[PDB]
Amino acid sequence: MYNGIGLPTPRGSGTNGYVQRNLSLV
Amino acid sequence: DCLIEQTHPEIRKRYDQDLCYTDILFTEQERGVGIKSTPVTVVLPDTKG
Amino acid sequence: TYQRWQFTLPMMSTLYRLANQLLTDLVDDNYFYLFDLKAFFTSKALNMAIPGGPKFEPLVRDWNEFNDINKIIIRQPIRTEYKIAFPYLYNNLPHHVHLTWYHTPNVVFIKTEDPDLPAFYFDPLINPISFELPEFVEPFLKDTPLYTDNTANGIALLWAPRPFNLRSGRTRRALDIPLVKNWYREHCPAGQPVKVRVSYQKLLKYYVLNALKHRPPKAQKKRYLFRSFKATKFFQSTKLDWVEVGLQVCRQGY
Amino acid sequence: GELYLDCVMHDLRKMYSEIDIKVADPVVTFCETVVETSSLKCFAETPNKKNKITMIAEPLEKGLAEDIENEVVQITWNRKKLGEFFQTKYDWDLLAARSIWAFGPDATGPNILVDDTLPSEVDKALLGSVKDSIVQGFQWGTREGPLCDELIRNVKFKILDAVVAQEPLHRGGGQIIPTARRVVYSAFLMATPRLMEPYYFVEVQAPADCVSAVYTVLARRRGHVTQDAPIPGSPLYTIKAFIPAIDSFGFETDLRTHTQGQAFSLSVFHHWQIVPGDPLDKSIVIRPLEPQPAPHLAREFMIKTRRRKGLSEDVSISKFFDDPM
Amino acid sequence: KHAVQERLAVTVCINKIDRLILELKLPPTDAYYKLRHIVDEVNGLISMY
Amino acid sequence: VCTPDGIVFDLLNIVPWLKKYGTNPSNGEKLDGRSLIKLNFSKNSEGKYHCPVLFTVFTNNTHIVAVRTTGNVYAYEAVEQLNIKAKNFRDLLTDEPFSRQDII
Amino acid sequence: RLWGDIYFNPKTRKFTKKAPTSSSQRSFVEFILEPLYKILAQVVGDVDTSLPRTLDELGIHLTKEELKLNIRPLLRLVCKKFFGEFTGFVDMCVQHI
Repeated sequence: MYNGIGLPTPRGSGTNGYVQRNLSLV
Repeated sequence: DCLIEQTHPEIRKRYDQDLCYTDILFTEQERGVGIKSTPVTVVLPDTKG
Repeated sequence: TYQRWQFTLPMMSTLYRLANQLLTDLVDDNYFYLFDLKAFFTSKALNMAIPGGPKFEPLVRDWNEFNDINKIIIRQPIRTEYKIAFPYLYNNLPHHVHLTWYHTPNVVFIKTEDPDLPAFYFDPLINPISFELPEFVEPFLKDTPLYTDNTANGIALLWAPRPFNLRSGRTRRALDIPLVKNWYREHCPAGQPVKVRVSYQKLLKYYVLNALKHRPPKAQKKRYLFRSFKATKFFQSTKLDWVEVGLQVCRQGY
Repeated sequence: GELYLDCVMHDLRKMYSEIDIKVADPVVTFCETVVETSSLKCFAETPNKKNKITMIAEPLEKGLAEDIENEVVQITWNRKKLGEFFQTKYDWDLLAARSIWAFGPDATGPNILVDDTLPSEVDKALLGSVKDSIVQGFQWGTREGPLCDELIRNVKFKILDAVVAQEPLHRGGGQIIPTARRVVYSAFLMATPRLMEPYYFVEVQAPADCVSAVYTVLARRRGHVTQDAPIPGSPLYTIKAFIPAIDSFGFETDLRTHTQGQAFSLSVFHHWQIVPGDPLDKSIVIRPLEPQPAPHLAREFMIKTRRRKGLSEDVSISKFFDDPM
Repeated sequence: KHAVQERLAVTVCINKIDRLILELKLPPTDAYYKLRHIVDEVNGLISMY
Repeated sequence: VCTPDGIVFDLLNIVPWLKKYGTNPSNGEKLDGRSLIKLNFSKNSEGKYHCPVLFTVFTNNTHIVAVRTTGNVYAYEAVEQLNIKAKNFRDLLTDEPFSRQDII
Repeated sequence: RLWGDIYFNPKTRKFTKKAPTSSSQRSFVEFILEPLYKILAQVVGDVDTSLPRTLDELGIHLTKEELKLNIRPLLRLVCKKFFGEFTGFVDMCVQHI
């Protein structure tokens, strides 16, 4: 869990848990 | 450490890492840096003896 | 029995030169600043991930004035690296946290490409600086040369990675020498694809779990199975080719 | 520094207590100054409506605050020697050199309390009795500070005018002290005040190929490079810079991270400097979690610090004026 | 600066001379020049303060 | 109005309360209405409560102290810094002298 | 006479402040650094070949188990046998503190 963002574990989430930053911020 | 080694005949360095004799804290031994001042009192000879 | 070895220094320099494709090019430790074992231990304990590093399962699993947002001066964000570096300062509740090595002073060691130069040489990488005595006495070691052919190599071995840095040792088991452990203990090179990048993280993960879980070996009454077999009259002993024995193993299992 | 407080927190959590302790984010201490002399005379009158003190405030000479701090000049000296010092170094007037009552807040504090009322100075048979009272008020004001409840750095307060009440029992001393701090605050606020933040001095040593990255890191953190130099007889360079202390948190971590562990730096307190803004600008909108532009740092520091101590919301330049209603 | 202003006698030890021979590998004359540089710079700092 | 113990509250609400029930709401113990001490709070120019001598605006975090004999209310800082240090026990606004029992 | 721009004239056997030849060595370089560079180079480079000859010439004797050490403990050992106790430090602190 880098920078206080993301799932502590991706396990049982149903997904790989890849996190990217929002590109449409102003 | 060099001086202590010279004065105390049986206390020796461990061939691969140094004893930091004067760092007496588990924090200085882990963290690798001197944190707190430490006094030593020894008796040493000069060139005359 | 082949148990102990001791080599001369030309032997070690030849072996060190011949092995350099598999070896690292680091001389000091500062490359692994937040990539050492202790950083990975702290990171695991806080449930935080260094960007190249492994990820684990979490170890730990009200309205207030102290946490209020009107009082905060958001100047820089607090990264995760800072919380690894000074764990007691940036964490409420650091349990099972390890302090990391702070700094080691930079090894300014100078490689020599060409052997025809003297061992003691002012390399252009270095920034430029800018009563009677008896007839018998001389400087100490006036006969000996300042350097020999072996001097640059002998200095080169001081800053070599293990086991090159030694003269003698015990022989090791063949399997117990991984030979690639250093490649995954460094950062993954830039531009590599996703599968390889992930690969590096998994290998580091297993490296960190072996280092955590290790407890020293329990001193037990050893038994030797094959010595018990050879003490019997039913087991004879010989010397065979490996392929011959392998074929027998295949046939006997069938 | 960061390493210092990391060790303090280690000891506080693990060896001197057994407790779980929450830690806030780091922040710095600020100081308060003025850049100009006060636009009005500032007077304040006691409860017993007779004694009235007037001051003005003005910014000191630039070597001088450092000089008091370093203690090259001392209150200990006899008055003529003190006069000689000011006259010799700062082109200071003789009448001014006679006028110096004390230094504030402490005996060696970077502020000066000055007399400047010549025709009623021959009331020294009476005004001398309210010397020490006034001087306590001065010291108390310069330790507290109206703008952000922090020290006042590098200022000079001149008593332009005094009206006293010649009965000692009538004036007392307990009533001159608050009147003194209220004139102090009025004189401070009427000269346009500014905040001062510490600046750290940072020495980095690095290989050649990493030096540009040092230039990068400082640039994100309002820092700038004094000196860039090779080290004689070594393959390493030395960069020397200043960085504000609030931007230093995690500075060495980011520096070692962005340069593969090669750059290493040590930081130490060097001087105070002026935060870029008008702290009393009510037009400024501060959203609660975004960083702020360089125009309104001072406002945003001041405001946030008053919340954190628990002080009042608002300060205006007429806060400590006496009420004409 | 702190020692001079606290009124103490100052003596200097130049440690880690192996770094000149076994790391930088300077010729011995240039080792002399670098050591002389260090003792000069300490003298300059003292005469400043 | 304040009780000697230190609870401060409004007259218009307590007086009918004392007539209906002899006691004070904060405590089980009963309280005679004469014991209530009037409190006077100074205003700023803007209209907020401040300490008369220190001019500090009162907040839920400030330390607030009243003098029983005279009834005025100051920040605890002013009372401390002036009266506990300088060993006079005169009120700051008026020369009325108060004993240490009175401070609440 | 062992620091500074003084030099040595080996025919005179005396220390001159003027250099006897153009290519000459200062006294510090020729009496202190040069054997130090030679000690460390014989140890790290020639422990197998000609360290015994050099240890004889300095008078230092090491046992058979000491010569089997790796280079860093061996070098620390040789220098402890050559420089002995740290009396130069103690002289510096006695005379000037």
